Amino acid sequence: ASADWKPGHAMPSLFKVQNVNLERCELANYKQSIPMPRGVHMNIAKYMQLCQYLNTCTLAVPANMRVIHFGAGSDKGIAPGTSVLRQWLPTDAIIIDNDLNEFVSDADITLFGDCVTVRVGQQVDLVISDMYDPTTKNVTGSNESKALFFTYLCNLINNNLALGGSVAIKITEHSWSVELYELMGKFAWWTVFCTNANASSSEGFLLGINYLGTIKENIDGGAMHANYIFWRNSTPMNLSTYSLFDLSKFQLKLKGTPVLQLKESQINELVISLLSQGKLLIRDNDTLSVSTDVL
Amino acid sequence: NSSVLSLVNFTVDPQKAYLDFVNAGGAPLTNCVKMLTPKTGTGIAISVKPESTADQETYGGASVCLYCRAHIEHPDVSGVCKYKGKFVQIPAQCVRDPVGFCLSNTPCNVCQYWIGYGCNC
Ligand SMILES: C[n+]1cn([C@@H]2O[C@H](COP(=O)(O)OP(=O)(O)OP(=O)(O)OC[C@H]3O[C@@H](n4cnc5c(=O)[nH]c(N)nc54)[C@H](O)[C@@H]3O)[C@@H](O)[C@H]2O)c2nc(N)[nH]c(=O)c21
Ligand SMILES: Nc1ncnc2c1ncn2[C@@H]1O[C@H](C[C@@H](N)CC[C@H](N)C(=O)O)[C@@H](O)[C@H]1O
Ligand SMILES: [Zn+2]
Ligand SMILES: [Zn+2]
Repeated sequence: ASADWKPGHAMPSLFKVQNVNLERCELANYKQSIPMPRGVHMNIAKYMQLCQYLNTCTLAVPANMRVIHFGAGSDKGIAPGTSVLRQWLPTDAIIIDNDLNEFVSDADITLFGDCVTVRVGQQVDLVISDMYDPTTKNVTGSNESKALFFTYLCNLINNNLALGGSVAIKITEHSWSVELYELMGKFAWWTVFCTNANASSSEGFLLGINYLGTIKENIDGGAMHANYIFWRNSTPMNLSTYSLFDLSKFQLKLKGTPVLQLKESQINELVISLLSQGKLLIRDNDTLSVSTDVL
Repeated sequence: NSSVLSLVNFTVDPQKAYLDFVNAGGAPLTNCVKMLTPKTGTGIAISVKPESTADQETYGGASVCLYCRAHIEHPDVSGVCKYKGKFVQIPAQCVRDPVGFCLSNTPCNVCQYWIGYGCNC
């Protein structure tokens, strides 16, 4: 099927507008595994498909692009996702990655420890999170909004994300946050994206495209997660990596997006329109300083 | 992995200890980060983006560096790893042990291709 050649599935407005109770997620192919092309790690394909989808989005892509990647490490002590980001992003992009446990990576800066220890001195352009807390597997009682690392990420979106910047944050059926869904309403556009390489998981990447710093859509976060699960329960997704068969255009377009400093007073309709089309970032243009704090 | 990695911490010559280990039948270090690429690159050894030809595979550089993978001191006089943050092209006939391939070989300082596997100087 055509969808098997796409990098994955994006939550459609058909399901965003629903009004339903939160139900258990029941995927027909749950936990099936796709053999991997060339035997690369599964996360190579997953991250490549997320990048391919973001290639269709209005991402801001400036010189010296500031990218932070949380949950970058593995039990194997390596970071396949970070290498994919290095392959995808402009060569002058700055990649900072982080994980609770020690690992080695191709990032420019690597920080170990809880993401709460990561001090972002200046605003960034793109946040990727693959964090997941193992205690989420200990499902007891009802599936309520989680705190965990989501408190940190929500504060980061409100304070340390450039206007025009974007986020891709991994959620699952039980690993999710009301507050993060509501913050998607402060972007020009948003969705949940599910890779074909991991279609048999309730994993999705909650995507916020072009941060506006103001409410564009009023979202009820609890109801929206219920809509996400309703979508997953209604939508056949077959495991596939066919989208990776042709990689001639995989690299992120070198858009040259300008970075401007503006006071809030000066943000008019022209500026908002440029932000919403991926044509402008607003933040400092100093040197980025990201370090480990002592808490 | 946990063994050969443990091993190169009990010696003053990690490169020799790794190579002797795999030359004597020991299992190469696994979990090197092999990328998926259009095999349409220039074929040079170390590159800012993947450059595999049809006869090569590309790996993330940190993952094929013994010193990175074992978290030990790099030997370069600059202190800067030659691989980390870049991509490393490995001949397809050598993918059984990318770490050992890198320990065993040097890119041409003039043409940047692997001596013996691409350099035509
Ligand atoms: C969707 N679904 C959930 N359950 C049930 O509800 C529980 C919580 O789900 P959950 O929110 O983990 O989501 P899953 O998709 O398992 O995530 P899955 O793909 O595992 O997780 C994605 C991420 O999990 C992460 N993960 C698992 N172990 C660890 C760990 O030890 N440490 C860390 N950091 N991450 C882990 C890993 O990062 C992976 O990429 C599940 O365990 C099932 O009991 C389902 N049961 C049935 N029968 N059918 C289903 O369709 C179904
Ligand atoms: N609070 C946290 N701060 C930093 N990392 C976290 C936190 N919670 C979970 N993680 C990391 O989330 C990661 C989840 C991994 N599955 C992600 C990496 C994935 N295996 C890969 O393809 O690279 C684990 O390595 C965790 O240590
Ligand atoms: Zn190294
Ligand atoms: Zn030469």
